Amino acid sequence: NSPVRFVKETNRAKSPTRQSPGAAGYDLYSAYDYTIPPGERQLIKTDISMSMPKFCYGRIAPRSGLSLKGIDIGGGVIDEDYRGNIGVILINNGKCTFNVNTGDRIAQLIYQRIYYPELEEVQSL
Amino acid sequence: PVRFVKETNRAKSPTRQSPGAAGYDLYSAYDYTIPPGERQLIKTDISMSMPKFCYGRIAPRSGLSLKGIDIGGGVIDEDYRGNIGVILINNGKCTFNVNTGDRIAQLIYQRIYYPELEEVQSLD
Amino acid sequence: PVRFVKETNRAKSPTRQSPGAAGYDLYSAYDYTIPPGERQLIKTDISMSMPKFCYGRIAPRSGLSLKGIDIGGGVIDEDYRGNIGVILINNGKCTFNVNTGDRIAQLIYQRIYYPELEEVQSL
Ligand SMILES: [Cl-]
Repeated sequence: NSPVRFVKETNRAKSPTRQSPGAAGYDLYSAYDYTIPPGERQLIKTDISMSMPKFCYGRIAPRSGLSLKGIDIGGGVIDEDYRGNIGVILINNGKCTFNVNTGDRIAQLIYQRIYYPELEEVQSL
Repeated sequence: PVRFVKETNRAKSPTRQSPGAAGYDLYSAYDYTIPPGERQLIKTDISMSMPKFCYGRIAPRSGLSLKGIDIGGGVIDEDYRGNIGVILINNGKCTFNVNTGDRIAQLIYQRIYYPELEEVQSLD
Repeated sequence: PVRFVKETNRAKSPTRQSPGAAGYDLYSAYDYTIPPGERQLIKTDISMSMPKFCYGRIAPRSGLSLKGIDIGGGVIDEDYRGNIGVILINNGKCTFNVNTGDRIAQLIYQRIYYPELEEVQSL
């Protein structure tokens, strides 16, 4: 249980942070400026890449404030071996246009602990 | 032992019905009416002191999901000590009614990890 | 070790793609058609024994998510012993086709906790 290394791809990226010592996840921020109209989704870029911890995955989880405004998360499974610019799919299920500015908090990345079992085909259980 | 508090007598204590259930059932404490394409914050009138290296996920019941009732948000932080609400998204075509005492979700205590983040020049 | 059963020959063994993959790939055992703004329970014809202190999350493939396809429900409990279903929701603008054998989701074995609850008067 050592440090998770992350790379800022550009000067626009903000280091992920936990609000509080008991916060579930690390907050992710838009590196660019977007307009999402009602009934549309947009992949938002963080310009962050990280080497993910072992036996875990990163859940791109919703911030509750944005969810009460009708902003949900699409996809959001960051694999252990994924090394690219992390992106967040924001779904505007609200009634009017939602603006994403550079620096805006858009989601929380939770390091969810997972198992990698062997699968064995059987006749019955 | 996770301690919990009822804000009112209207709160139902979260239930666990079998050893192989993913978590605990959450129940509405109030009456609600959610029109099609609209979301509503359902108050459970339960607050709790959450265990270490976990978050509580407000997770969907399959039966409601199958009716087009999805879960908004739902990340209960370890140090969230307020009234637990369930954002129900009515993605069906009919008005969805929530009565006091109705099962609305399952709370799942999800084991997580809190790494230190160290910025580096490059990974690989 | 997890034991799984193919209910029909139309079922495909769940596989991980890479050693660092989060979930095991789930496939449609049948043909489906999903209208925009509608959902569909997809049958995998795979039933399995879930590990202890765990639940399977039916999680999205990010590629389908970019096309507007999302996952409904998806909590596979430890004592669920039936055909694993996948609720795909078509939140795109056009009809969605599912062909027998298509990759529809991934299953993530998510470690959980079964704590005791105790009512108190304050925290
Ligand atoms: Cl999850």
